[PDB]
Amino acid sequence: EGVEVKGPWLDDAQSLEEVVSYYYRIGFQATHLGRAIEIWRKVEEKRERGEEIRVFLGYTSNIISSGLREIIAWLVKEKKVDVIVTTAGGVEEDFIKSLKPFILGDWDDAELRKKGVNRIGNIFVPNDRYIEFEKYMIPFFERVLKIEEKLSRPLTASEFIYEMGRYMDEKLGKEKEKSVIYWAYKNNIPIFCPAITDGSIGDMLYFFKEERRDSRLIIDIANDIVKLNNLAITAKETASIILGGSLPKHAIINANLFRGGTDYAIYISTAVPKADYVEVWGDATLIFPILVWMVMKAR
Amino acid sequence: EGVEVKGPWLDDAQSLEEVVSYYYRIGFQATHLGRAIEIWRKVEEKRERGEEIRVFLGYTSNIISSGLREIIAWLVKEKKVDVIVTTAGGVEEDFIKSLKPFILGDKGVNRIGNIFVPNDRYIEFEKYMIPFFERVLKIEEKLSRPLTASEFIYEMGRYMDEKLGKEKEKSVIYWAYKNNIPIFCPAITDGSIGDMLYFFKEERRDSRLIIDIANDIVKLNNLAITAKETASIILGGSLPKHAIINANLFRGGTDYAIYISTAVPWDGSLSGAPPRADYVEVWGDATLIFPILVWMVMKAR
Amino acid sequence: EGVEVKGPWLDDAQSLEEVVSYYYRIGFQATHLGRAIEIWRKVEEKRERGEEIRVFLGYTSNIISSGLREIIAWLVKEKKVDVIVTTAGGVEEDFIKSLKPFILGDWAELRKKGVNRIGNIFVPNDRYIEFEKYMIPFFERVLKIEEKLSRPLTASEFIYEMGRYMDEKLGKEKEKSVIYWAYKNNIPIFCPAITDGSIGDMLYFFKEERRDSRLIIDIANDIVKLNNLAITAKETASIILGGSLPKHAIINANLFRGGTDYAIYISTAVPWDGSLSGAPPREGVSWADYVEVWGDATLIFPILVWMVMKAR
Amino acid sequence: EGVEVKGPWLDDAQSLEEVVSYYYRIGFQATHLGRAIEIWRKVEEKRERGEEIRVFLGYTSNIISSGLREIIAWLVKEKKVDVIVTTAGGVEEDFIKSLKPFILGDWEVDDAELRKKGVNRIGNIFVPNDRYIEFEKYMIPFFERVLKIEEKLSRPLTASEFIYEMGRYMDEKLGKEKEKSVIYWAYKNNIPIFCPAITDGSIGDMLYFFKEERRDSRLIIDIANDIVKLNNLAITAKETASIILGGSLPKHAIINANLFRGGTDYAIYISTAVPADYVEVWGDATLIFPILVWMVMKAR
Ligand SMILES: NC(=O)c1ccc[n+]([C@@H]2O[C@H](COP(=O)([O-])OP(=O)(O)OC[C@H]3O[C@@H](n4cnc5c(N)ncnc54)[C@H](O)[C@@H]3O)[C@@H](O)[C@H]2O)c1
Ligand SMILES: NC(=O)c1ccc[n+]([C@@H]2O[C@H](COP(=O)([O-])OP(=O)(O)OC[C@H]3O[C@@H](n4cnc5c(N)ncnc54)[C@H](O)[C@@H]3O)[C@@H](O)[C@H]2O)c1
Repeated sequence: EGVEVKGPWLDDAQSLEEVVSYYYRIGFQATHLGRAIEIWRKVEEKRERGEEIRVFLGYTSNIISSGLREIIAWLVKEKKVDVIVTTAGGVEEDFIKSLKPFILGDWDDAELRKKGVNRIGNIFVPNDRYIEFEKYMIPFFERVLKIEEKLSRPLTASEFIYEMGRYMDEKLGKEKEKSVIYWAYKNNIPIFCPAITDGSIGDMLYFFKEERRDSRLIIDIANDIVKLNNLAITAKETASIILGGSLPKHAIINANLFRGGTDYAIYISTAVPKADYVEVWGDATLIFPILVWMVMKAR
Repeated sequence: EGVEVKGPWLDDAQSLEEVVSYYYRIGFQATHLGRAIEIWRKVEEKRERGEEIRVFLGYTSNIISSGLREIIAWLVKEKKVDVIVTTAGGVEEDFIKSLKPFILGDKGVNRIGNIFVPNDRYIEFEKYMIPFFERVLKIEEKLSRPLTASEFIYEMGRYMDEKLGKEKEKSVIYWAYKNNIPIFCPAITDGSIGDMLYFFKEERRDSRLIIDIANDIVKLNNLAITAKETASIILGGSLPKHAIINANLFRGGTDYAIYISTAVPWDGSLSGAPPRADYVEVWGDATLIFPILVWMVMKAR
Repeated sequence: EGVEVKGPWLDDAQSLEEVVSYYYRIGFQATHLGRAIEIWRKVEEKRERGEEIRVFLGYTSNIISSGLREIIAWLVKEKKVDVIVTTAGGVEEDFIKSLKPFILGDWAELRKKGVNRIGNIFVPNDRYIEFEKYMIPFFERVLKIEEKLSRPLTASEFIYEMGRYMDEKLGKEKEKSVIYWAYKNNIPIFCPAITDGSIGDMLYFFKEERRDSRLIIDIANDIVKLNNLAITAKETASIILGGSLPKHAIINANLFRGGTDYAIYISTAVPWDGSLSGAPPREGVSWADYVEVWGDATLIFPILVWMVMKAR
Repeated sequence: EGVEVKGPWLDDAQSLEEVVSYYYRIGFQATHLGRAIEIWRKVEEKRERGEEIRVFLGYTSNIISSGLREIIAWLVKEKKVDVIVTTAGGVEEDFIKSLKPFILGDWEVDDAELRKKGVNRIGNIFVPNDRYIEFEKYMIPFFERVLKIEEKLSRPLTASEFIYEMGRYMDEKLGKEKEKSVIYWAYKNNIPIFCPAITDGSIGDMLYFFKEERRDSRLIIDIANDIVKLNNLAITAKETASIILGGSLPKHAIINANLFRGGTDYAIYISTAVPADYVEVWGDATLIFPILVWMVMKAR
C-alpha cells in the first residue's frame, strides 16, 4: 500500500500552508511542487548545519521582469544561493527596477510602439526607464574601460556584473536594497551571464562605441567558463534551482557535467520537455513564491 | 491596471496568504490568479448577500483523479456551486475513490500520469454498478421512460448514500445528491461505467436500459436562461467547458468566468478558447492553482 | 551505429515527396511523422491484400472546422477507415459545410455582427440558420422513426440517418461530406455527446416549441456496438486526431481486445510522459507500431495522408 | 465575405506541392505556414530582382542537431540568408557533424544505460562519445591558432570572427563532408555567424581544459564589439527580414538588433513555445521548415 492520493479537507485545514502541505499527495504537478519543497528543505537544513552544498540559481529575464525579482533579491541577501546564471534581461532589468518600477498592463501593440512602451507579456516598461538606465550605464562603461586600462586585461561578464553592483551601492539609494545585483555584490555571489550584450546593456554599449569610436572596451566570456566550472567542481555537493530554460539552464547543467551532475535539482519551466530531482511544469510566478515560502519561512 | 510590479519582501511577509495577496501585482499567470481570486470573491460575497448568481462548475476527469476531488466535494457540500458538468471519468472516479483510494505513483495497474489505480478498484466498482444497473432499469420500467444522464448520476448518489459509510462524505456525487445539485455528463458511458454496462448488457442480452441525452439539454440550458446572473468556473477543456459555455449563449454569455487549463488556442480548440473585468484564464495545472484559489476565496479572512 | 541523422540536400532533391521521405531520419517530430507514414503504409498495404484490420478514426471538432474536412471525407469515400468517433461539432459542421462554407478570418466585435470565430476561422450566423431549416424536419423524421420502432435511436443511428437525409435532400455538395460518405459506405460514426453543440441547440428549440420529451437519443446501446467492433476484428488500428472524447472512446473500446495493434496519434496536447516518448500511443495496450506526432493536425495530416495513399 | 475554408480533394490533387498549396485556406497553423510561404517567396523574389532585403536567420541548437542542418547549410551556400544568429550548440554540432554523423535514437534506451555507454541524448538523437573526442582533436589546435592570431593583432577576436576563423579552419583541414556545413559555407560566402554565448557548450568545455591545464588567461573571446557588428547590419540595411526557428538568444538578438529601425520589415517565426508580412507558425521546425523551404525555393 503506497501513498494515498488525497487533497485537503477544507473544514479541517487551518492555513494556506496546511493546504500546500497536501500537495505531495494531490498528484500531477502539485505532487512535483511538494517534492520540490522538501528537496530544497534538505538542502537548506543541510546548509544551516554547516554542510557544504553550493547552490546554483538560474533564471531567464521573465523571472526578473515579474515580481519574483524581490524574492530572488531576498534569496541573495540571505545567502540562500551561492552562484547565479541569468540572461542579459535578467541583469539589466534588475538594475532598471532600482530606478523606476515596471508597470502592470494587459497581454494594441501598434499603440504601444507609438507610446514607446515595451511590453513583456502583461508587464509594461515605459520608455523613460531605458533613458534613466542610459544615464547610469554610460558612466559605468567609462569606469569599466578605465579598470581594463589599469589592469591591462578585459573584464569577464561576471566581473562586469560584480562591478555593476559596486556601482549600484555608490550611486543609488534605498531602492538598491531590493536589487539582486546589489546583494550579489555585497555577499560576493558571482552572477554569470555569457550573453550580457544581448539586450539594453548591449544597445547602450552600441551607442557608446559608435559615438566614441571605441573598440577597446572588451567583455570576455572565455575566462568565465573556468570560473563557473570550477565553482561546480570544487563543491562537495551542488544543487541546481533553475527557473525557465535557455542559456541559464544549459550553463548550470553543463557546468555540473564535470562532477557527474548536480546532486539535487529543482526545475520550474513552462517549456514542454531519485527523490532529489524534480521538474515542476508551470509558470514560475505561480509556483516559485509558494516554494520559497514553504522552504524558507513555513513553520 | 497601472500598479507597480512588485513581489513580497520576505523579511516583512507574515504568512503564505499575505504572499499570495501579492499575486495580482507579480505579473504573468500570478496576475491572472490574482484576478481570479478577486472575481470569485466578488461572486461569493454577492451570493452571501442573497444576490442570485448561478455558479456552473466544470471539470475533466483528471481533476477527480487528483486530490482536487476532496476540494470539489467540499465546494459541493458547502453549496459554493449550483451546477456541475463533468465527464464519465469525473463521475466514476468519484464513486471509486469512495471504495478504494488512488495510489501515488512514479500487474494490471491503470496509470493516470503519476497516479496509480490498481485493478481491484474497478473490480470493486463493478460489484456496486451491476446492482445499480438493475435498479435503473427497474426505475425506467416503472416510469415508462428513460433516465437522462443527470438523473442517472443523481440516482447514483442515492445509491452511494444507502450502500456506503463514512467515506461517502468526501464524495462529489454524494454531496451533489444531498444538496440537489445536478451533475450533467452527456458522455456518461465513455469509461468504466460504460465498460460494465457493456458487460451488463451482454450478460443479460439487454437493450432496454436506456440513457437519454436529448432531454438534459433542456434541463441544462434552462438553468442558464432562468438565472439573473451566471458564473462559470471551468477546469480543463473538453465537453464540460463546451457545454457550460454553450448553455450560457442562450442568455448572451456568462457574467463571470474563471478558466484554469493547460491548453492553448493555436490548435484552434475549445480547450484553448479564451474566457470571452469579470473574465480571466489562468494557464497551468489545476492541481497547483485550484487549492490556492479556493482557499483565498473561501477561507483567507 | 544506427540511422545517420540527415536532411535532404536541396541541390539533389527533386520533389517535396522526396524531401518528406527524409523525415524519418531528420529527428524530433519529423522522425515521428516518418514513422507514422511507415505504420499507415503497412496497415494500408495489408488491407489492400485482403488482411482484416479494422481502422478506427477519431477526431475533434477542429479537424472538421478546418480544411481537413475534405481530406477526412475522401478517406471515408475510399473506405480507408472503418469506424469513426467524433464530437458534436465534428458531425454538425460537416453537414453545415455542405450547405454554406466556412470563411478564413484571423485569430472581437464579431458578436454583434453574428460571426462565430473558431481560431482564425469564421462561421457567419446564417450557416446555423440554414442548418436549422434542415434539422427541424430531420428531428420530425427521427421522432416518427422512434414512434414507429417504439425505441430510441442511438447517436450512431441518428448520424447514419443524417447521411441518408443528406443523400435524399442534397446535390453534388454531399460528395465532399464525411456524413454522406459514412452513411453511403456503411461506416458507423459514434458521437457519445452529440447534443453538445448546434444540433443540441436546435433540439432545445424543437423540444421547447413542441413541449416534447419523446424525442430520445440513447447512448447506452452504442457502447455494445462500439466495443463489439473492436473485439471482433482480427486486428485494429487507431488513427486519432486530437484528444477529448474520441481519443478516449477508441482507446477504451480497444481495451477489450488488449489494445489496438497499430496507433497513430496526432495532437497538440503534451502527454505527461513526453512529446518524444513511446508511452503516449502505447496506453491501454497489453502485448513497435505505435507513434504520436506532436503538433497541429492541419500541418501534419495532409502530409501523412498524401505520403501513405498517393505517393508513388 | 472572404476565402472559403477548403482542403485539397485527393481525387484531383496531383502532387504534395499541390496539397500544400491549399494550406493557406486550410485554417489554423496550416494557414500560417501558407502565409510564411507567401512572405518568403515575396522576400526571395524581391531579392532575385535586386531589391536590398537583409535576411537574418536565427536558430537554436536543436535545429542543427536535427536533419535541418543540411537545409540550413544549403540556404547559406545559395546565399539565401545574409546574417546568422545561433547558439553554442548550433555552432559546434555543425562542425562535429562534418567529422562524424549524429545517430537516430529510435529505440528506447534509459539514460542510465546511455550514460554508461557515453552517449549524449538530444531528444531522439544520439551523439556517441567519439564525436566529442574527434571534436577535441580539431579544437585544441584551433584554440592555439586563435591565441596566436590574438597575439598577432594585439586584440581579442569577437565570437563572430572566431566562428569565421572556424570556417577557414574547416576548409583547410576537412574534406568533402564540409560541403554540408553551415560554418563552412558562411566562411566561403562571407556570411557572419553571431553567437553571443559561444562558450556555453562543448567548445566551452574544451576551452576549460585548455585554460585549466595551460594556466591560460590570454585566449579571449570578446562579445562587446560583436553587438556593434550585428546592430550595424540591421541599421544599415534598407529593409530587413527575420526568419527565426525557436526562441532563446537568437530570436532575442535579431529582434533587438532590428529595434533601432522600428523592427524588421518581414518576419517568419517558427517555434513550439506558446506565445501581414509577419507570421508565426506554431510547431516543430523539423516538420515545418523543410516544407517551407521547398515551397519557397524549389516549387516550380
Ligand atoms: N468549433 C468547435 O470547437 C466546436 C463547435 C461545436 C461543438 N463543439 C463541441 O466542443 C466539445 C469539446 O471540443 P472537442 O472535444 O471537439 O475538442 P477540444 O476543442 O476540446 O480539443 C481537445 C484537444 O484536441 C487537441 N487538438 C485540437 N485541435 C487540434 C489540432 N488542430 N491538431 C492537433 N490536436 C488538436 C488538443 O490537444 C485539445 O486540447 C465537443 O463536445 C464538441 O462537439 C466544438
Ligand atoms: N482519468 C482517466 O483516465 C479517465 C477515466 C475514465 C474516463 N475518462 C474519460 O476520458 C475522456 C477524455 O478526458 P477528459 O474529457 O476528462 O479530458 P481531456 O483529456 O479531453 O482534457 C482536455 C483538456 O484538459 C486540460 N487539462 C487536463 N488536465 C488538466 C489539469 N490538471 N489542469 C488544467 N487543465 C488540465 C488540458 O488542457 C486538455 O487539453 C472523458 O470522456 C472521460 O470521461 C478518463
